[PDB]
Amino acid sequence: MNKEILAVVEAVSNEKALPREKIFEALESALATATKKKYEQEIDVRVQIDRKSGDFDTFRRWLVVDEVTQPTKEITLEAARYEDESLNLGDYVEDQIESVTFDRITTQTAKQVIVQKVREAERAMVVDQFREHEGEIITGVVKKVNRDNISLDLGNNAEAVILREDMLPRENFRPGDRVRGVLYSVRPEARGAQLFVTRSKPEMLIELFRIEVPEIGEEVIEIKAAARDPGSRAKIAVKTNDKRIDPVGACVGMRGARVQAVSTELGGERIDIVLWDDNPAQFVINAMAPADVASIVVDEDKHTMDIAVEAGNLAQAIGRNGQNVRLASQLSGWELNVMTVDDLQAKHQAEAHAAIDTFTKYLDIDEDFATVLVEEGFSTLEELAYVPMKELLEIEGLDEPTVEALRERAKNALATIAQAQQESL
Amino acid sequence: QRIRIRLKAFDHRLIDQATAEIVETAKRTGAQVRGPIPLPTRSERFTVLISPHVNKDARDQYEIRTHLRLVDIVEPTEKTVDALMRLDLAAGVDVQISLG
Amino acid sequence: AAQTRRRERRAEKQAQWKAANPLLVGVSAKPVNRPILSLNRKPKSRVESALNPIADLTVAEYHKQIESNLQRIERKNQRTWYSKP
Amino acid sequence: MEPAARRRARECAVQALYSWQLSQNDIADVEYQFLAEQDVKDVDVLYFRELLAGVATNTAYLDGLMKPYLSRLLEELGQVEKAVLRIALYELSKRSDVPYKVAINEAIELAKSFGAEDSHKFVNGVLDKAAPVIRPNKK
Amino acid sequence: KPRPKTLFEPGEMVRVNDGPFADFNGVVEEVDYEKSRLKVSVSIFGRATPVELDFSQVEKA
RNA sequence: AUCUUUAAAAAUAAGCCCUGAAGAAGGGC
Repeated sequence: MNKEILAVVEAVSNEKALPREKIFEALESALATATKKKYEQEIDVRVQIDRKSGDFDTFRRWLVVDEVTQPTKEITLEAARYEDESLNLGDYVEDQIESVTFDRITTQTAKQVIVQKVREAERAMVVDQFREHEGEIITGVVKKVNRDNISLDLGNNAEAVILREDMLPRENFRPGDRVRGVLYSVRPEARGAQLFVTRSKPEMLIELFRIEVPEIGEEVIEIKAAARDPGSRAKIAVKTNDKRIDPVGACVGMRGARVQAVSTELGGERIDIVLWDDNPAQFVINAMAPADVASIVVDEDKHTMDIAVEAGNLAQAIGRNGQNVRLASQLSGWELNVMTVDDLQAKHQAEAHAAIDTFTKYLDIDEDFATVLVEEGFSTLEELAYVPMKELLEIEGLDEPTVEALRERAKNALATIAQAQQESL
Repeated sequence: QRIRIRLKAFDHRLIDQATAEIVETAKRTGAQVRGPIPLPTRSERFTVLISPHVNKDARDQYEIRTHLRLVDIVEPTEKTVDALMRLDLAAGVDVQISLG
Repeated sequence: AAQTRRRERRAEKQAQWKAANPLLVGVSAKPVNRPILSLNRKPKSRVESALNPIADLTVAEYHKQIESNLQRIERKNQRTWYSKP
Repeated sequence: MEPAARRRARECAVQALYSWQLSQNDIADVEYQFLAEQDVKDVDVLYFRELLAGVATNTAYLDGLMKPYLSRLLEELGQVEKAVLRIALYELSKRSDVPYKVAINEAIELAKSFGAEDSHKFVNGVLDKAAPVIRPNKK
Repeated sequence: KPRPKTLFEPGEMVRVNDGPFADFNGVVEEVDYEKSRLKVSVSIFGRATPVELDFSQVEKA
């Protein structure tokens, strides 16, 4: 019996120019799993299937390693040298298991293991398109609008889809028009092939610059980071390979115009063309535009920075509803804090007396120590008291003894108090 | 048969790039290329003050010159027309096409 | 734009907090920055295998064959064999 | 010293040379397609065919002529200026017949009105350093 | 009145259903009865593209 | 119609109030 499953399964197959060499492995893992349950210890088997005569011969499989972990599984290599010397370490020695029929019932685990393999092969060629066009700009004709998502037609009945948060916030749709997108990061989601097309993710703006600017197709200029707000404002960072080329002047055009055309493609999208620097600090100074940066103290180990702005352009440095500080806190890679020059002055006066008070937690003899703290800081216990050459040759006299006193109290203080409070069990 | 293609532009890199794209497309889709030829750079002007009172700024009134080309093609197939249909032409360039 | 004026109306209630908490200032939280640099560029090899003229016309749609072959077999035994198990 | 039909013939020549530079076909094919579409018929066609054959059959020589300039500039053209510079390097390396400052000047006044954005200070910076080229006499 | 009548694409008003510019439209600004062509202005990419099309290739507004 | 010296900068938009120091967080009309 069945006797028809092979005819109908050579009827389904050869649909992507490979008839038998996926269903070889499907019958391998299909029939190899069936004898796992009837003999209840550890029995791994492999079959050799032939399509011509219909008879199938299964073969006994034993694992060849050096020691016996769980019994009877291991041929224990020196016995594998006797039956066939061509068999080596890594493959299994063939022994015959007596079974020749088409099969007894089950005969059905075959049927939907076939239904499984055609679906994951479908998934494989859907992934093959997901390699061929990620990421391109392609566009399609609207078919259906199911009140949260929408349906496209990209040509040859290639149906796509667009989410809610994946749009510009106020879009209108008519069944028939075409919208462009980059595509995307793959979910299946169910058994099928769906394609979420984006217009609010940054890669839409980026690939619009790629078609718009031809120097990206010439590798003259080089774009680094992109921060957006899908209907209000964007900041995108460019550099150039040759120092004579101006990437900003290449990205604006005449008269507007590239940021004007890509802007009118995405509504009221403001585009800030900004230069990328190798310096982490100066790229933020470029990125706060159109602010006038007074001074920035860059704080390491947390990716944080502090920004002060003089006068008048405070709400333009932060932006309306924090948009300049948010998009600027999205472009670079370091967290930003925008304050005044007087809040920066009170910040330094706060951190100085704060370091003084956290050093009043230590032993803290008379006021000359705090004078050293105001003059030469070196806060947070001198960064484990490791500074070179008498704090780079400061003069109060006191060459050897007093610096050994402050390094002795420093190392003993951080040792005792840091092991007392900072070190956990 | 023609399609005839005439293109207008403000920047020369986009129209040289774009005509290279169209000629490369017509060469790949199995058809023959007629042209392309250039035409003289027609100058124009249009006074745009984005600001108040008339000429206290002493700067230019946003003048520009205009480049334009033309290219033809004879005996195409359906692969050519859905090929040029699927092709996403860049913005800022005007396409004055024909067909017949 | 217009509204959010009411927190600038409350700048004195901010000033007593800056008098009480001087080491804290205005802050801005910080999301998904790490893959927006790598997905900003191929730089060019994606529109070299995609190559804006030539490789949407040459390589247009390739799982469109497999999806028509997929459902039509479990459809095909029922529509073909007949309703008359 | 020449009729104006030669001055119109170079104006047709940049258009016929642009078509071979872009279409990448055979030269006899592209002039065989070119000669039936222009309707300003004051063209000295012997110099026209002589120049199209001249830049047609040539070579590793003319990029040797512009090679001391593309050692100074990045190797990026400038397509109408590629046409005007290649025809200028052919007529400055073939034409002992016609004079030498005419075909520079009407092709730089032609190249300013027909080429890219500025395109005349560029070529005026080219052909002065291209005057000490292999032709030694400055006749 | 759920208010739809489309049958309509970004041009104003026709229906093209052949060749490249199918499911698009425009106006025949210059009618050629002798040549049997209709110069229809397709609004692709936010831009008019006046293309000459046949009577059977379009549907008249 | 026989010399004119190495290519050009853009946003003018998001309604009204309460809690909160918030341009962190949420509510109302």
